[PDB]
Amino acid sequence: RVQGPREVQIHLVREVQEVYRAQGVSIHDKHIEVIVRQMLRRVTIIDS
Amino acid sequence: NSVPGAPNRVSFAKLREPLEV
Amino acid sequence: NNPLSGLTHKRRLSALGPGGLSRERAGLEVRDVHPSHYGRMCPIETPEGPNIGLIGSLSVYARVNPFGFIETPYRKVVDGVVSDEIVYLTADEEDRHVVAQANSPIDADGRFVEPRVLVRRKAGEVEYVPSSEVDYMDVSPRQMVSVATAMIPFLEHDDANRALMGANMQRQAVPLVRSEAPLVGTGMELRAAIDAGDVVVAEESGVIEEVSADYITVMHDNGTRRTYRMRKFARSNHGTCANQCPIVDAGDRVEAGQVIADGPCTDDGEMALGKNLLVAIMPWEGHNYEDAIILSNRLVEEDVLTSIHIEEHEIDARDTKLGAEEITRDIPNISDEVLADLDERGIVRIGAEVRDGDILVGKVTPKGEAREVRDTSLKVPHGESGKVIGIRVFSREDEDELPAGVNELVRVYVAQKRKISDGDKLAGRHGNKGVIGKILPVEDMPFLADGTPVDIILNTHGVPRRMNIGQILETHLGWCAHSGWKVDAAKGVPDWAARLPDELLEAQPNAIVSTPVFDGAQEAELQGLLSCTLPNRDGDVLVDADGKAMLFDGRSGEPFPYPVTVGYMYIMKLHHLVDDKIHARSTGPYSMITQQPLGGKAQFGGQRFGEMECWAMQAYGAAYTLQELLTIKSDDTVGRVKVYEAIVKGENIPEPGIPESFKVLLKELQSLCLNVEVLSSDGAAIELREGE
Amino acid sequence: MLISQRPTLSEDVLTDNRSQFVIEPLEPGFGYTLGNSLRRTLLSSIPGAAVTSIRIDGVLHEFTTVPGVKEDVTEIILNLKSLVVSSEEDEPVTMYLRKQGPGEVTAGDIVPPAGVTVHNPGMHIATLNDKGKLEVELVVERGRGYVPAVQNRASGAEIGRIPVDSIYSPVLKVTYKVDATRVEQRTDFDKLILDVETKNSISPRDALASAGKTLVELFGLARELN
Amino acid sequence: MLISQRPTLSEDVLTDNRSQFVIEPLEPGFGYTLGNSLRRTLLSSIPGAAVTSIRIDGVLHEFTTVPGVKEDVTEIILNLKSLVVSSEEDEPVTMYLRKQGPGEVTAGDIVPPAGVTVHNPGMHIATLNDKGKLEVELVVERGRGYVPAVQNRASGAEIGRIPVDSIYSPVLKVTYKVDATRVEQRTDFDKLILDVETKNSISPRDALASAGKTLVELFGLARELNVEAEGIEIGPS
Amino acid sequence: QCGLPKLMALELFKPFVMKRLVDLNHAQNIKSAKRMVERQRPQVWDVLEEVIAEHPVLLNRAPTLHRLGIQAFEPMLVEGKAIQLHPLVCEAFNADFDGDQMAVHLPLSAEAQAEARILMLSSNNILSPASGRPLAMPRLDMVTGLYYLTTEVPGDTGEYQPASGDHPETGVYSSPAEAIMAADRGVLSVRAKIKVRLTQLRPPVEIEAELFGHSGWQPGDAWMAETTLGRVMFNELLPLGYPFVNKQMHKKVQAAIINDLAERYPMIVVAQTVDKLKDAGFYWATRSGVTVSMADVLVPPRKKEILDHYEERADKVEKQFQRGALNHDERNEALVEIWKEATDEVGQALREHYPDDNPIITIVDSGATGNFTQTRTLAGMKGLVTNPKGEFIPRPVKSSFREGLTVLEYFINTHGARKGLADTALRTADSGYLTRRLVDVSQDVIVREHDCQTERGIVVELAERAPDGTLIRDPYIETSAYARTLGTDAVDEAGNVIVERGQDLGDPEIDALLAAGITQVKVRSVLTCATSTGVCATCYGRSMATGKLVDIGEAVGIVAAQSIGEPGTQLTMR
Amino acid sequence: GGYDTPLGITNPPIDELLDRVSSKYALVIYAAKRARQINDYYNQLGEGILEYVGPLVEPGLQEKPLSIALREIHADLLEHTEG
Amino acid sequence: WLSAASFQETTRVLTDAAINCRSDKLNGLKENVIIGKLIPAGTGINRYRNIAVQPTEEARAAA
RNA sequence: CCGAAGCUUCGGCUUCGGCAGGAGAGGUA
Ligand SMILES: [Mg+2]
Ligand SMILES: [Zn+2]
Repeated sequence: RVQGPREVQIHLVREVQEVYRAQGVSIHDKHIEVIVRQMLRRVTIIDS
Repeated sequence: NSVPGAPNRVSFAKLREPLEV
Repeated sequence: NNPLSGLTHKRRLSALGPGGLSRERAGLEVRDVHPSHYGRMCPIETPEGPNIGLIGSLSVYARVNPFGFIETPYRKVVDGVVSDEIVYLTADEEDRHVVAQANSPIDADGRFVEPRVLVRRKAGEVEYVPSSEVDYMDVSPRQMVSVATAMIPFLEHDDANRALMGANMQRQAVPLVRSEAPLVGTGMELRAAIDAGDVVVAEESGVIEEVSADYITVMHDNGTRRTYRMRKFARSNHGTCANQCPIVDAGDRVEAGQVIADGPCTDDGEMALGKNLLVAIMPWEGHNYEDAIILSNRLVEEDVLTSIHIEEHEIDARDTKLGAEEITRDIPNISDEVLADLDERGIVRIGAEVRDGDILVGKVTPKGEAREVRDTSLKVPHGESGKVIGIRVFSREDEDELPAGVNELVRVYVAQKRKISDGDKLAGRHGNKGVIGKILPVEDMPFLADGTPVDIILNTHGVPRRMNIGQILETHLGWCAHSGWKVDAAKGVPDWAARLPDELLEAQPNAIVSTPVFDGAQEAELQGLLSCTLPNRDGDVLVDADGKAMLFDGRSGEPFPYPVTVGYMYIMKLHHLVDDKIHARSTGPYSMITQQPLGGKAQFGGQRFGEMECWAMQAYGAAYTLQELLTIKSDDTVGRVKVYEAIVKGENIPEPGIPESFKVLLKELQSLCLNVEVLSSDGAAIELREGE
Repeated sequence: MLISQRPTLSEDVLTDNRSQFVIEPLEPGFGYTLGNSLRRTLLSSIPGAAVTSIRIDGVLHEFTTVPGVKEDVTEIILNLKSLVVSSEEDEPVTMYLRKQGPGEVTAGDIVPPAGVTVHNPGMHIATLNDKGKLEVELVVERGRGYVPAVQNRASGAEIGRIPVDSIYSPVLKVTYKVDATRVEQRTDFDKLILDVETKNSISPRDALASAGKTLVELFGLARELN
Repeated sequence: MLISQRPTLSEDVLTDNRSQFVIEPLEPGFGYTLGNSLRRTLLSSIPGAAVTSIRIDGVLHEFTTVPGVKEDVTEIILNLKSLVVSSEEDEPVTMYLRKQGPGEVTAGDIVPPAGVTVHNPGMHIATLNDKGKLEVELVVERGRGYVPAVQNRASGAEIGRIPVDSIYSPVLKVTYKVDATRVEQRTDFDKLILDVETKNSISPRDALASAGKTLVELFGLARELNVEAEGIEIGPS
Repeated sequence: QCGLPKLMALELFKPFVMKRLVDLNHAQNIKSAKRMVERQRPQVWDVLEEVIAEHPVLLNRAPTLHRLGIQAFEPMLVEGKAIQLHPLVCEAFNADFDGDQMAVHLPLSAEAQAEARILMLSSNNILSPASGRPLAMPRLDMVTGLYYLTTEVPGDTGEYQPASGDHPETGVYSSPAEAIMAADRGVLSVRAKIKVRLTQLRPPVEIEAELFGHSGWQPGDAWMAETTLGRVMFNELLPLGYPFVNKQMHKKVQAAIINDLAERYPMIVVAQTVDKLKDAGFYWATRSGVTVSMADVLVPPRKKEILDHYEERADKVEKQFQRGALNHDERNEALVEIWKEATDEVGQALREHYPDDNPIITIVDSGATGNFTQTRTLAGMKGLVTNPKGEFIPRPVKSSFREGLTVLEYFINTHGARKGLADTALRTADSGYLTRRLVDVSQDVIVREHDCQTERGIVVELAERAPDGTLIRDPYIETSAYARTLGTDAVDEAGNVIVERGQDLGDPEIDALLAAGITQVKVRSVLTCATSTGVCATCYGRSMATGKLVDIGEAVGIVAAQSIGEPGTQLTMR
Repeated sequence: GGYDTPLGITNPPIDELLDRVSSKYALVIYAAKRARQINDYYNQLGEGILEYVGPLVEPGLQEKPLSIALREIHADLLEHTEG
Repeated sequence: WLSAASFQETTRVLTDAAINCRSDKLNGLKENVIIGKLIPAGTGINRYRNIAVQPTEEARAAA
């Protein structure tokens, strides 16, 4: 709500990659974007 | 040891034992 | 499986059961090594799977209160001098005293040599106190280990995980047709075999009067005569062989408590679970890559690792509402050529070699009153064979207890002899474990300077990264014990042999030694003994002061450019054999509710193609392999037969139909008052019941 | 400079089972491969004779005990595997051991046929008290190598015959050592010293000659072109 | 005793001086008994001839560059050590190469001493460009195998007799691989696949034909201690 | 290839054998052929050698954590009761040889056989689908064999001696064949520096430019090399047109060579090359003299002095506390900070005592296996251990495993050795539930078209500049900018364009961008695709497993969940 | 390329088979539909009259129809259209 | 409802689906696997499944 | 669907005979 939809995807794709990079596992960012894309696909109605 | 007929197995131990299992 | 496993089963402390915990509810704090386990529970011997920390073993010196609390002994010390008075303490009373350590230098009078000693304070706090506060002391260095962990030489040089596996894998060894004791041992093997109870000991003193293969007669001093019988080729709970043999002469004098007869895994009264083999530590053409093992052919031509396994089959004869089943040779459906190994009673004859699908007993069922006789005969299952060694028949008319409703019982025993082969699992006492990768001719094997081939080859890449260096020390000491040594004392005893006993300054070839679990042979002693060993027939010393020897190549003939480590090591055979794990199937029996193939090896079943295996198929993009795997090979009842006919006739495979499990699901959903229907492109629900 | 001295063989006898053979002067390098060719042919393909089946009277299988003997049948079997036999005929020959009464059964009690000779008249086979007799009928055959047990009901036999594993090699241990001559003036050569130890059926100089026939007849499918 | 299945040799001509002989079926274990001894008999028993010393003019000391030619003495040696020569004599002979003038001295200029011949007279030895003269005196003897330079010590007669290495062998590279075949229900059989590559003075087929005649008379010293020995008969061809 | 037992192939291939047996007039009816096959008559062992020819099977090991847990091979009949597996597929299968088991499945129809032969063949699946790195690579024994062979030892037998006066070069060879003939006689060592005339090997770039210039017609052009024999016999394994390497083969170098071959050559020469690298590795591993004895685990020379000094420094702190100054945590903290420096001085004395030709050093220095922490534990001192709660014990373990621990040290060593094993067993049941939850949500994402012609994108950092004015490459750029499609053209200082819209980002494009003063770039990502159902091929980018653009119809959804789930059991820190 | 001759299941090389098709998912269907046509021809030739075409390339001794189909594809003797 | 009932909480999803009278179009990977049809990915899509192959004119004429 | 037995015109026809679920414990990778 504070920033917007585009910044949540950076925060998520970065906070997930830090955990994997700490222990030395290399995964491309295009693999986490596929799953993050499915987490933001719906809208909540305020008034109909 | 402590058993009537047993093979002679020599040991490297340097400590003595005051109890038996 | 063997005497050690039976002894260990009876000393187990289990945290589960009706009143305790659950494998799912238990967390991570009930599976930890508390500081209060010292002397009451073994921290090493525990399962490796989901029961890690929920099952443990009692220690050797522990004992139980009249309330249920485990105690352990200590030696009381006063004024800095260790006494010889033993007091048993529970974990709630030993946390108010300072308890010293077993490995502490003690003088002749009993005073500590070192000014400060390592002790154990109240909350398991380890400290370095000046030796003047000690209040108690340990009784022995092996107070904190169990009966299977105290049988590993050089235990203090091994990591905890590898010692854990070595102790767990010592209980899976199988008895072999001939047994032999370790060259390097620990001394626990003598009282671990008498207390297990698989040997025969004498209850009184006397002279032996008569000895045969199955009885021993002892004449006592007072006049009474006692005779002991033996179990020859008896089947244990796990299909192994339990055989007892006498080890006394016909005029020997026997004292009370002496071992009279041997047992399954026993050699002259002490437990022996494996064999001594000559080892080399080197890579070899990639045949021992990633924990594989290379063997020699002399281990098959000389029956070094061979075991006998026995099987048991039964059948029952009962009555029926149409008559009474009868066991007889007369069967009007099959020929007379396959009914030649049966006697005049319908049973096989002792000494006949049966095979898969052969006949064991002959039984028929009446269908009512002739030609009402049906065939129901006990046959050998798939992939079994062996001679017939015994038949036990129980009858009703000869006054024998029998279940109500049955008339006759019969049991048939079948035995086979299994040699070593590819896929069989070998092991050591230190955590070494692998399957046999290759078996080589004895001329293809590296050989020493006098022409002696090696018996087993182990890889060098697995030792440093797993921290079990006790095996290399074991090979060094085993070579020294096998060859025999002699320490020179012309100019006095050498400096490195000051603390050795006087009976260890000289040894004979094929000598047996003992290194206790936490007080044994140091490394100065081994390094000094490696340069004192005796020569062979010709005056040559093959292994130099480092424990390394120069080997020749048996395939090319040239010497290897660098010396290689050689020695003797103790190898056991584990009960995970490849003959009991191979399986295959094309078609066979199917289930009843969901018409899928059956499961298991005894029922000629199939292999599960689970959920995780479908994701790989969907990620490859293979849409036809998955469809064929899920319909015409599992459930499509009408397509299975057409597929078989097409394969036999050489035509094209047909198009799959619809699985039966879906229809079962639909009738399940309809039975919960749910109106589920399958529509078409324009309504008009499809019938989905065939019939046309 | 090319040499001409043709290799020459020469033997020396240290015992009646061990012998050494010198073969000088070979060419620089050809000293370890000739030794290994002969050790690999001497420890595999030498013909001999071995026992292949036994038949005690009263026993039916090998998992039982006879009455009056202090061993079961599997130990008499594992003690009849160190018998050094010899033969001259290419057909099975039946021996006979029949001993009774208190004593110790040895290998000197096997009355041989005519063409078979037992070479170990002092091995152990069992111990007898005054209540048992041992009647065995051993079958001797000739062959090469190591053949596993020939199954029973797959050969047309009865129900008392016990097949046995047969090892037909008459050789025990073979090694070699090369003494190289690496001088200057580029005049180098070699020298091989083979050592052959045979059991007791074949002299150390008839095994080298069976391996010399095998190798003089396997390296002949090469000189078929010229 | 009989072998059961008689082995057979077959060839596979790749180039003109390279082949690939296959010998199968061999009883289990006889593929490694026949490999290393055929490779070694092929690479150190066939006789031949090669250059063993040279004496280029104008080099009392420092062997760096010779007046007139466009190559150092090491390239002259490398080009005068790959010469396929052959000689029908006994004792050392002597050859001469004397080309004077702008050109490219080649192997077609060493006048043959009536008896020895050069079989590759198209190789480049040097390129005499700066109007000079080359005079090389070579010594070609016979032998067997690879003999490293026989460092002498004439101390006077060897004013500048550079000693070279001598590749007397007519074969240059042999390699072998043992595979596996099936004869009935028994796998684990053997199949040897040699690979001989020779020079220009012998054909690859006379090598595995004259290396089976120095091994049927070396293993024939054993089958003469007792002629009747009960070996393994291979049977008629 | 694989190896299949005869009694298993007979049962798996029963109807094909029955048909072949009836066809070849070996029987009359199907029942007769069935009985003959089931009785194992000696006539069925010859048809079951052309029946199973070119008929693939599928091999599977459980758990199947990713795609490469199923692969298709070509069966071969062996003797025994075990299946034989290639050494190079154990990394993909995750299979050691201490008791594992695998299952076999048989395709039947033409479509299933074609899919197994084309999509699933083992020699087609070499690159990992999660990072694009090679999986069928030399490891363990092969790495040691190839590191021993290509190592240069100064002052060895027959090396190049630049002498004068007495004799010339003495160590120049005219061909590799002559060098091999010299090494067969003992005059020359494999790892001795020499000068050899090479003819069929391609020279390095600088040598080629200096000598031939326009091009090197390597079939017959000769040059001079200053190398060893092992390097020549190693370079004779690489393809024909690959330039000479002349380097020691640490595992990183081998990985780089394999990656270059995979990205610049067809996929058949790579499969043919790994198989011949494995042979040489296995051959030279057994002749490298790596062996373990208790006289190779050398101890530190001056260790008791180090320890006594760092024990006096602790008894002063103890005295202080005994009187009074610190509470308890200060004490424990200073004891930890003394016993964390003593292990580093012991470590740095051990890393200076050990020679460089030790078997224990060249196994961890060649990249085969192991660390130096294990080497310090085995021959130096173990150090500080942890109590069951998770805090360090202020008393250290001063004895190595080469000298043997005492009763109390061994007992307090098991507190942290049990926790690791319980946490390991427990964290295998929380990563297969995560995988199952990830597969189900992203199961409807499939490449449906080729291009949506959208204009949106995301911004990628792609290196940053230092205050001095020198760019610093981003440490994480292989997993964020490589293998992507540009969204807008890359311009610089209001000038021309270096790369154009719609181009993959390999290393040449990256270096061209970096060497022109460009940091921020705009790429096309799946997060901003305009396709209604599924995604398009251009937005996704390049497939990591094959190295080209994606195929219409792929299941990009399951690969993303099987690329985030397997890497999870190797995840536990605190 | 500069590869050695392939053996067994790796013939023809797939890097050339993939130059006649759009992707690796169409090659599967291409080969699997030609193999079915060849098998139908074999099993209908001995009975009556059919309409399919036999192997356009010379077969071996006992070759699977899939191998013949792949060899026909590699020799540029067939043609296909995409749905 | 077929794909959600086989993931978790079968009773809740089945009750809600029964009340709402939902309809399933069977257009996913899991549903096509369950009922026994070709999945809509890889070689199971329309473009690749409807390929028509016939010999070229020249080869047909030659043979 | 398999076996046994008859007719069998060689496509097949007829008689008889025949089944497979849960709970707990231990183990291997
Ligand atoms: Mg494993
Ligand atoms: Zn898009």
